[PDB]
Amino acid sequence: TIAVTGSIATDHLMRFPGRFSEQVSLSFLVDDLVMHRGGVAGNMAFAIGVLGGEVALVGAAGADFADYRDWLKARGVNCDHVLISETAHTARFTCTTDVDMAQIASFYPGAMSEARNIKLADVVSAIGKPELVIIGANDPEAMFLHTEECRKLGLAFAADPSQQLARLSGEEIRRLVNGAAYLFTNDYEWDLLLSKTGWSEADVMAQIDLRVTTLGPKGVDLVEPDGTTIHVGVVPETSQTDPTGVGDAFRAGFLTGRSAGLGLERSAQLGSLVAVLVLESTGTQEWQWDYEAAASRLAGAYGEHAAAEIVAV
Amino acid sequence: TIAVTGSIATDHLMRFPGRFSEQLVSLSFLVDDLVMHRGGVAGNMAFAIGVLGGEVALVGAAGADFADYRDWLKARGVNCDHVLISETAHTARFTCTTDVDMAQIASFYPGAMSEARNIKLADVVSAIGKPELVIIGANDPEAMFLHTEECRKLGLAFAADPSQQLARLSGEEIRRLVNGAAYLFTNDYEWDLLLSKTGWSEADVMAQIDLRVTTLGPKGVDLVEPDGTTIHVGVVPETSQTDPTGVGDAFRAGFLTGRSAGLGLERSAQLGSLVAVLVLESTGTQEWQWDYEAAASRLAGAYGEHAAAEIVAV
Ligand SMILES: Nc1ncnc2c1c(I)cn2[C@@H]1O[C@H](CO)[C@@H](O)[C@H]1O
Ligand SMILES: Nc1ncnc2c1c(I)cn2[C@@H]1O[C@H](CO)[C@@H](O)[C@H]1O
Ligand SMILES: Nc1ncnc2c1c(I)cn2[C@@H]1O[C@H](CO)[C@@H](O)[C@H]1O
Ligand SMILES: Nc1ncnc2c1c(I)cn2[C@@H]1O[C@H](CO)[C@@H](O)[C@H]1O
Ligand code: NA
Ligand code: NA
Repeated sequence: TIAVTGSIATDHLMRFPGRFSEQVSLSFLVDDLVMHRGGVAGNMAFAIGVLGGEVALVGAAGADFADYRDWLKARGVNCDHVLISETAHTARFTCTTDVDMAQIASFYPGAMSEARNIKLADVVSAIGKPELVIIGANDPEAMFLHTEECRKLGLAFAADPSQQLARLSGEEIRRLVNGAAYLFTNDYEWDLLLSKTGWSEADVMAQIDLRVTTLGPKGVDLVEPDGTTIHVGVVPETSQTDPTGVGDAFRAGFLTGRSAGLGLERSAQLGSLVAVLVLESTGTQEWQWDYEAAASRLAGAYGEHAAAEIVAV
Repeated sequence: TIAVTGSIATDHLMRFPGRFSEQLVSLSFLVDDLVMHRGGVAGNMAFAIGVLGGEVALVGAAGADFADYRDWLKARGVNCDHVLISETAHTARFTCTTDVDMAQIASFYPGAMSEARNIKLADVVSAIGKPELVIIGANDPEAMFLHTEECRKLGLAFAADPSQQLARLSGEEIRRLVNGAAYLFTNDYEWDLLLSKTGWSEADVMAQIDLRVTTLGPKGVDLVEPDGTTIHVGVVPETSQTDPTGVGDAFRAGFLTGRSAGLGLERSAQLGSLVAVLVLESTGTQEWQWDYEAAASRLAGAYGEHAAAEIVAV
């Protein structure tokens, strides 16, 4: 029922056992190199499926996507509407993370550029109207066209530009916001969005139903247009390792909770749990779902009643 | 016969259509090119020496994925008999993004390279005679040290070529790699860093080596003898530069091939300059092509018809 649009990628994740704060010819001797499934839509679809949601992945990959497809389908993700390029290869994200969880990365779009040829009308015709479509980081034209299709067909959507906010222009960003049921960013991305669009906090809130702003170690804010604000602190980490995909994980947990009928605070607590589980894994989809560990850490952070309510659904 | 020790790698080379100088931590570069190529300093130098017609043996550590690389190098005359193939590790991986101004941001995962420390140059000598020259290139640090020590004890002339690993090695580690070298190869930044980290002066270094070779990017190369005798060779000017990866390896290979062919220092450096610009004008370090006529033409344009004729003769 949730249609996740955005990048599908292979992540090449490396660990630099030093600090980027020190330091043109930058060279980092890394002590770990692993290749994992990635892309924001891949990550969010994977998490929603693992959590038991009904989710369809809508993006563009290369012909190398068969194993990824099996991996996602095994966890309930509908991959029928993944466009497979006959010529391009699946996008490649390459990232080096340092001791302080800082990151230096490159992204090669490849097949992602063909997402602009996807029509959400076909997905609707094939599996009904989605209850929510996530307009995630993607081919910029695909992001715009997907948002426009949502506006035209009456589909509720979540604006989730994250990684692509730096590459989109102010007008391109303004075109992605109006009418969104949700706006997802981190706090840096929130400030950058405001600065690039020229909009004020109020200008933005007048156009959306809810602003969700993640705050890294300080948790997340959920802000309604009338100023009503819920702050949810983190599920504190105990073995953080790589911050790649943490935002995707939070969005997936949160939206799965909402789809299950939980309130904003409870859904955000679930999102916080999934986010820390990703933070404590290298790959974005390398985390494991343990019901008991989930209940325990949720209870430790938010209370037994909150944990019980969350794990019930 | 030249024995090239150093890294064997797969290079993942990307092009950023912007300037790192502007983005100057959560750096993200949208790149418009991504290609995977054969690399490693020893791979590159051995490949270039083989393409130029030299007798060259590659001595390094790769993973079990090395079969196609092995065929690629053997097809160019390279002896790969003494490449150690790790039973468990994978071939090292270099990942690099180059911007519009040829600046680079890169990561290097050693992997199987770490096992080079298990290689005995005594076996290479026993198998193919004493090498004319052993290149101690960027490698597993312990392998670099042990290779230099084995050259010293077996009486093999060697070239200190630490380049990329100079930042990793400590001052004492660097000092242990220099004494007795027939050649010291660095670029100018690496030269200054070597001096600062070892605490040695220019004179301290020159007292221990037979020749200093310092590349200068667009300003060419200096070849400096211990008595101060200096040859400066300007570049073969580029016309389609694209990626600077492997340019130093290419220069070293052309230069040493010229020396092995009996050319003087200036002529050998002119040949090295040619190979270096050909690599600069290719993406991968071994993606360049040897064209005899284009070589003669650009050599002549840069250095004179007689110099070009002398070089291309050998
Ligand atoms: N510019 C982009 N456009 C689309 N997707 C992007 C990027 C970048 I920068 C990284 N990624 C993907 O985001 C995931 C982590 O959130 C990772 O899995 C990674 O693949
Ligand atoms: N649950 C947690 N507990 C403690 N710190 C957290 C988290 C989470 I989710 C994120 N972080 C910090 O925020 C950045 C990545 O989002 C990184 O800087 C990371 O350290
Ligand atoms: N630290 C290192 N140790 C050994 N080899 C290294 C590095 C680094 I940084 C890059 N390379 C290799 O050098 C080649 C270009 O000269 C490229 O082909 C690349 O594979
Ligand atoms: N043959 C040439 N003609 C002009 N410039 C050259 C060369 C060569 I070999 C190197 N360079 C300069 O060095 C940088 C890469 O090392 C390059 O980015 C460039 O600044
Ligand atoms: Na992660
Ligand atoms: Na190159």
